[PDB]
Amino acid sequence: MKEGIHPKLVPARIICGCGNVIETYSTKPEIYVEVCSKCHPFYTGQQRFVDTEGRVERFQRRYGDSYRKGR
Amino acid sequence: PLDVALKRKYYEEVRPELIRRFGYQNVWEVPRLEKVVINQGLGEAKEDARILEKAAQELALITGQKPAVTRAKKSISNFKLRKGMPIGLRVTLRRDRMWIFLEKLLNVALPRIRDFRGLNPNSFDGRGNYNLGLREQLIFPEITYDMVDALRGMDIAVVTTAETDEEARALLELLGFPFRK
Amino acid sequence: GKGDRRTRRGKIWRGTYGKYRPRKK
Amino acid sequence: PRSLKKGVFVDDHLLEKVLELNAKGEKRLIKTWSRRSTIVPEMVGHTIAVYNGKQHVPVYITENMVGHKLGEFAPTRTYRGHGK
Amino acid sequence: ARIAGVEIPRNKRVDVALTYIYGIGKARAKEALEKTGINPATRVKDLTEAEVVRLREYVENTWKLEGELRAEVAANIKRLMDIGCYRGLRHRRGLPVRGQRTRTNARTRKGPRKTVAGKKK
RNA sequence: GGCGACACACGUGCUACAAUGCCCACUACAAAGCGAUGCCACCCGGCAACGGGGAGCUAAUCGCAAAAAGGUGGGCCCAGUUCGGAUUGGGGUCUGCAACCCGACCCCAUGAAGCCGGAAUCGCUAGUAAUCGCGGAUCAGCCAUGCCGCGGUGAAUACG
RNA sequence: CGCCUCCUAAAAGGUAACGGAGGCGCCCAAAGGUCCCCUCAGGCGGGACGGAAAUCCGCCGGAGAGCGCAAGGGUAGAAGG
Ligand SMILES: [Mg+2]
Ligand SMILES: [Mg+2]
Ligand SMILES: [Mg+2]
Ligand SMILES: [Mg+2]
Ligand SMILES: [Mg+2]
Ligand SMILES: [Mg+2]
Ligand SMILES: [Mg+2]
Ligand SMILES: [Mg+2]
Ligand SMILES: [Mg+2]
Repeated sequence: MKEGIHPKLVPARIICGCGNVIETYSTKPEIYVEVCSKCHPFYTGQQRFVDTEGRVERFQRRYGDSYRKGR
Repeated sequence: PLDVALKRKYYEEVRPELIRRFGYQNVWEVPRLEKVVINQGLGEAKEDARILEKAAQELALITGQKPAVTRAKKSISNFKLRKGMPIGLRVTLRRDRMWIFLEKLLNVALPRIRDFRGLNPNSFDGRGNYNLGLREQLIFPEITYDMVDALRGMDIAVVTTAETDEEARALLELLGFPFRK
Repeated sequence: GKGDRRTRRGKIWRGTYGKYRPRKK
Repeated sequence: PRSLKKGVFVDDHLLEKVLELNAKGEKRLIKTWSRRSTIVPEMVGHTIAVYNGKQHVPVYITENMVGHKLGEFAPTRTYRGHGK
Repeated sequence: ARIAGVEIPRNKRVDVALTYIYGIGKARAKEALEKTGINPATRVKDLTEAEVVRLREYVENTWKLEGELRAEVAANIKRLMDIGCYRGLRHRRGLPVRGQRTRTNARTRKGPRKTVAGKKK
């Protein structure tokens, strides 16, 4: 490249609950961000915290236990 | 030169699985990416030239490379312009720099998208180049949010040496890009 | 306020009781 | 709301006309004056001519309307705009 | 540290800060912090990272948040659409759904005031 | 089924636009009324509306019932911000063949417009104005913010 | 009423009519000299605010772009950027 207003791009580190991406090679080393996808959380791995659906289990099957009108 | 895990992930897992899939005889017709490009279409920067001073370095913080501005090609009076009027700026990233930008892209930049339920998979040009654009820029970890005052996204380009998009869809899945199946 | 169904001042203006104004002083 | 102390489907006049249309075949549209009634779950895929005040409107019971009653699917008031 | 998506509250008193999140009210923010046992009187700027990730492990898993909660509610309106219910056509017309006499003042859901001819002038 | 329809216009009211203010905990002090084909003391379950048991009361001896403003202490730092509560989703409790058009509430989220009101216009001369709650009538229940009453704190001003 | 361009103009040139149809009385210290580099308009897909084209990819595109201004000749193996 060329000497001037150009970042040196030093090897860095990023911390989260997901883990420490050791390499990551970016400017402003030892940065803090909220999450890291594709490690363990963030749906690619099929988490489904709430499994939101209310058309069958309380609207079609097991219906006599309570009333209706949606999910 | 600089040891990159994404190119290590390429050369160890992604590279040999594709030879098994399509039966590439030689080591070269296998899909390979070189020269990814980022375009920031600042159409709202037609009036101001000081706002680009506060946007070129902020795109440079996530790439590690200074971007170049692009001038207006012609003139259309429905938009405020002239033959000059620096509107957008575009930077291209290559070997050892394009790899590290993608590593921060798939894992740290991409999850910040609210309600992200996969990428649009039929966004291929037909040759093998998967384009996509983003509307927010603070998704990158280099932005601390306490230095941003203007909200502006970007259009990162894409590249491959694949003749068809069917060859690139696999490499775009084995490297880790989340799609809508 | 007096019309806010989730406060002491709103329950007394309405006349109903609940979590934000129990039947116990 | 009944608040679960008592069960749903208060009217006993139209269930006598629909509880055998499941065992016996011959799917037939039936007219009614029971707007106050609740919808029936075991009779999806049929039609009912619910009275709105002057004309019995036919309504296809689909898989989504197993929750609401019969009067919401029978408007007693029409508007069609007021720009005329 | 961002807790609920990206747009989160920060700077001065966690107890009423969390309320700014759609899907998080005054009661469930009091129902979710004592179970984490965090002092409601602390300012959000000075916290240890252990509880800000422990709080980012307890509210976004127990229930839906701003983005995904809007997706169900907007589709709940669409689910109550294309069936012909009174609740469905009342939204498509953009008028209030629970009674609320539309002859007089109902400008909250209808919108701004419009003016028509208005006879006898 | 409609009298409650709504692209509109007007009158009467209610709650607000906040810091001589809002929220939370504790602590006081009234008058007038009503209630054994009812008011419900007191426990138990539910975050709650309420439900199950169940004592007393033809009632200046029982119940509605808690009065609120006020007082003590803490939080908020004046930002459409725990001001403000509309609108909408879900879940529910009672009354009642029976609550979608047409109820009343309870809970969890919404938490919008409004930051002091153009031209005009109203009420009041001493415990009134302002502000704060309570009861009754009809009524199974109720859209009652209405109406009829009751008390608490308590101004200013009137040359003419 | 003078000048430029096309036609009439009959294949060198030239050629008239109150014949057909347009422009000019300027502009530029960069729009000039030299050296170096670069290739257009369009069409098709793809891509946040982006619409018939604001900036960007990837093919196709030897001239229809452009060459300050009318028109003609000419031009990318550039006089264009
Ligand atoms: Mg919120
Ligand atoms: Mg007039
Ligand atoms: Mg009437
Ligand atoms: Mg006595
Ligand atoms: Mg007098
Ligand atoms: Mg000639
Ligand atoms: Mg000749
Ligand atoms: Mg000749
Ligand atoms: Mg396009």
